[PDB]
Amino acid sequence: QVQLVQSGAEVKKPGASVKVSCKASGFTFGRYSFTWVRQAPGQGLEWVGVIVPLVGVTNSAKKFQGRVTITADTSTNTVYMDLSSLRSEDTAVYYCARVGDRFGSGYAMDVWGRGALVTVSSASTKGPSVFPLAPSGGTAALGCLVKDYFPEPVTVSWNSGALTSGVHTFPAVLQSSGLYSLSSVVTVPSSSLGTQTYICNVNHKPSNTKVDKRVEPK
Amino acid sequence: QSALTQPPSVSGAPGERVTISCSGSGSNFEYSFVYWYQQVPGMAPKLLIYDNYKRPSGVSDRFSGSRSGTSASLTITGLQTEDESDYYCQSYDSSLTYWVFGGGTRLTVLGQPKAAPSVTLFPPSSEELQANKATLVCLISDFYPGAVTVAWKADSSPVKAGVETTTPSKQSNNKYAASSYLSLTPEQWKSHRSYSCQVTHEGSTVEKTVAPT
Repeated sequence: QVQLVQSGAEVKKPGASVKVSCKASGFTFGRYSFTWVRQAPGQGLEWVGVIVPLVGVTNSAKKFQGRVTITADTSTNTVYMDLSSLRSEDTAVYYCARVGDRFGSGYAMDVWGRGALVTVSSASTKGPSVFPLAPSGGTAALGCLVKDYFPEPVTVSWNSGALTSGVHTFPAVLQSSGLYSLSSVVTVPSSSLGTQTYICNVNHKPSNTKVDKRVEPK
Repeated sequence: QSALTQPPSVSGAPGERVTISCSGSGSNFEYSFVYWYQQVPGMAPKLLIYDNYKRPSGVSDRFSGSRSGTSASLTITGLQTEDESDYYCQSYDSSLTYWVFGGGTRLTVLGQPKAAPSVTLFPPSSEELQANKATLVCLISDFYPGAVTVAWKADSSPVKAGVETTTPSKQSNNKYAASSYLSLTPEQWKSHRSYSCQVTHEGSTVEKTVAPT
C-alpha cells in the first residue's frame, strides 16, 4: 500500500513557472529512483526527468534543456520538479513514478502517483454567466447554459440536490477566447412542468461564483 | 534517443485474444529490456510487464509479454470489457539515462451494439439576447461507438463560423455524449428563419431545427 502523494492542480500563465511535489508514503528514498512522466491531453505518455536521491544524480529529456530542475528533500522524502517559462505545449498531467527494486535495480516504473494537472493559458479567472434553457406521455428537456468561465471546473446541481433523476451535465467546450462553456439538462415528465419549480445551482469554485437560475416554461 | 513504434490501436471481441506489437529502431533494442504499461482513461498508468515477460503482483495472468527478433509483444488472453485502455511499451537507454515510451495502442473491446445519438437543440434564451449574446446549444448523447460529426445550417446553407464542438466523452451507461455550440449575434439569429444541428453517426444523420419565436 505504498503510495506517491502529489500536489494538486495548478493554473498558470505562459512564461510562469510551476513546481509539482511528490512525497513518499509508507517508505523512504533508500536506493529508489523517481521519474516524472507527463501526458498532454489526447496524447501519449512522455518521459520528463529522473532523480536518484541517494547519489544525487538528475537527468531530463533533451526538449526540456534549461527548463526543468529536479530536486529532492531526504528529510521529508519529497521530490520536486520545477518547470519554468511555461507554454501551451506544457499543459499536461504530470505523474511521478518510483523506479527500481529495494536494491536500486530495475528500470520499470512500478509505483505511480495519481498525477497533477497543469494548465497553461493566457486567460484570466472569470466567473460564468448562467442562462436558462427553457422547455418548449411525452418528456420535457430543460437546461442551464454555464457560459464564459475560466478555469475548470464548475459544478451544477438541480433544486439543491433534490432533483437528481434525468440530469445530464455535458463536458464543457473550450472557446477560442480561452473561456469555457457547458450545459446541464434534466429530462422530466412534461406534465410535471406545471407542478414545481426548477432551479440549477451553479458553483464555480476558482472564482467563488455561486448562481441560482430559475428555469421556467416559455 | 531512439523511437519505439506501437500499433495505432487493437480490437477484439470478449473471450478473443489480442496482441500488441512494439518495434525499436535502436541497434541494441533486441537485447534491451521492454516494459508494458496500461492506462485506463481518467487514471494513472500502471505497470503490467517488466523485463520482457515478468509480471508484478496483482496483475492478471492473461497479460503476458514476449520478444521476437527486434520486436516486443503484449498478449491479452480472454478479452474483457475493462481491458479497454491504452497500452504503452517502454524501453530504457542506459547510455543516455533516458526512458523512451511507445506511441501507445488503444484497445477497443468489440461487442457493444450500435446506438444512434439523441439530439437536443436549444435556441438562444431571451436573457442572453438581452445581454447582446446568442448561443445555440446542440446536446448529443447515448451514441455508440464513440464518434460523431456535427454540421450546422443557417436556413438551408452551411455555417462553420462560430462552431465549437467537444470531443466524444463516455457516459455512465457506457455510451457516449458530445456537445456543439454555435455562437451568433442577436441580429444573425433574427436574420435567418432557422438553424439545424445535423449529427452524423454511422452513415445516418439526425437533425433538429429551431426558429425565432
